[PDB]
Amino acid sequence: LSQDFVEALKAVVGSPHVSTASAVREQHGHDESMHRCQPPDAVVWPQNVDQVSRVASLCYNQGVPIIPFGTGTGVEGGVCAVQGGVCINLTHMDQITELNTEDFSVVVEPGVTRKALNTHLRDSGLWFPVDPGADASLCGMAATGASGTNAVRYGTMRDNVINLEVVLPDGRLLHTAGRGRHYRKSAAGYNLTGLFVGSEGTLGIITSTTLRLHPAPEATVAATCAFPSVQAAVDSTVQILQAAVPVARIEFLDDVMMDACNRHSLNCPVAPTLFLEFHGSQQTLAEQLQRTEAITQDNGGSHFSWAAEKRNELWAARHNAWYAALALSPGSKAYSTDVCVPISRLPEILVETKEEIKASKLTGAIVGHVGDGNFHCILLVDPDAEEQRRVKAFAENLGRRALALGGTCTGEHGIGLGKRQLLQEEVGPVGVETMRQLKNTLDPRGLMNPGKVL
Ligand SMILES: Cc1cc2nc3c(=O)[nH]c(=O)nc-3n(C[C@H](O)[C@H](O)[C@H](O)COP(=O)(O)OP(=O)(O)OC[C@H]3O[C@@H](n4cnc5c(N)ncnc54)[C@H](O)[C@@H]3O)c2cc1C
Ligand SMILES: CC[C@H](C)C(=O)C(=O)O
Ligand SMILES: [Mn+2]
Repeated sequence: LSQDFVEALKAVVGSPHVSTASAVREQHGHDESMHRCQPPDAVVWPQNVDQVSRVASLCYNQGVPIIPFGTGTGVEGGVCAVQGGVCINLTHMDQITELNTEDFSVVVEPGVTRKALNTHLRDSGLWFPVDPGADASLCGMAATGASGTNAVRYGTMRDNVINLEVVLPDGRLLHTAGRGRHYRKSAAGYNLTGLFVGSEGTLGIITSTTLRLHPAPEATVAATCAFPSVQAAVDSTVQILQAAVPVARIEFLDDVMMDACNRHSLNCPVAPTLFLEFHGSQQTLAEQLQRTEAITQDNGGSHFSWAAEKRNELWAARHNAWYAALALSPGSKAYSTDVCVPISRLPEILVETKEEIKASKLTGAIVGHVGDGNFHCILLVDPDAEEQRRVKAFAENLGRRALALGGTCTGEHGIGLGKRQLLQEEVGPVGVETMRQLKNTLDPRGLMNPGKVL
């Protein structure tokens, strides 16, 4: 990367906000995945959208790859600079604006985390529900198409992103639904917002997200329920969903995950467990609990172990399940699977996955959003090239089993570097060419986070 180019970057954002230092680049060359660190040639912190546009235009016209960087909590190598280039850390743009409580909407810049937003909204009676375990950038969550434990009731990022401000690869500024617009529904033209949700930084740089806010629940009850087997817990899950109980949260942990979480945080019985949460009025809760306890009882579930601070403890342990797993073998890294299948096929694949983890030398824990037909296998890897090949082969086989059942290889994490072949199988030749034609019209030179997704 030439000295003239670095000085041009410094001319846009200021000398303090450009770094070519080795350690700074290394810190921005990886996320939380096992994908090997690949340092960008420089890291740049734009201070406003004009600077984002001018950095993008400078890189694009000079043939320099651009890697958008939020909080670096992704798990598929999205920020890995496989072709070098300029990593654009967006987190100094950290303002909440256009809070419209009467309309249930707000605009956030990339440095705003869900934590920061919900802190800002305390006493408003509103909250933002999409809750990945990590303290992630909300714009990063829009970029990956994130979901979380609350999604079964309150929707994913795709459900809750109403508008996006995007700096396109050559620097042009796009407001996907129109500048300043926010509304409940539209048929006006082609929906551009949904194209950029889940684009992972390969179609442009998200510099603000307009989010749907939700009313805080009238009352909240959380509980855990222990089961004799994986089959019993997942059958209960499917039957709760088919009974249309509007559960707020329904999270599965197998016995391995439960023990890991116990050890890293809880003293739940070591068993396949559902973490449950219900929202409503006092009477609406009693109805929901009654119908849900009946279904769990039919499948051998324990009487509910009930959970303010205790509920926060419960969900904090769930949100840290990734780190609880890693702690089973210190020094190791991890790869998460993320398949999502038609709910009626969830019992087969989860039970089969549990059986396949037992039959192998791999250490794996199972956790996730079974209310969506989605789950994660957290596979530990010693950074033992043979173990890492066995983990990667396990992940691909599980992905292909999900595709065989009519499902998808990723419910929320994305494709990044890890699932590019699975995506080709998932949508076929015409799906791939169509996605690539979309990529090519927005990023003709292929400089917008190259090597990812497609
Ligand atoms: C402990 C833990 C728990 C997690 N739990 C969940 C979970 O429940 N659900 C879930 O969906 N994910 C989960 N994640 C994954 C991760 O938190 C999400 O994928 C999150 O959305 C990533 O945001 P980020 O800004 O940290 O991403 P980064 O790693 O910074 O970037 C991710 C990708 O998006 C691109 N990108 C980032 N910001 C922008 C932007 N502003 N514009 C354009 N492209 C951008 C990057 O180029 C990259 O390809 C978890 C991660 C951890 C470590
Ligand atoms: C980082 C992957 C993790 C297992 C996750 O997505 C979750 O906590 O639901
Ligand atoms: Mn998850």
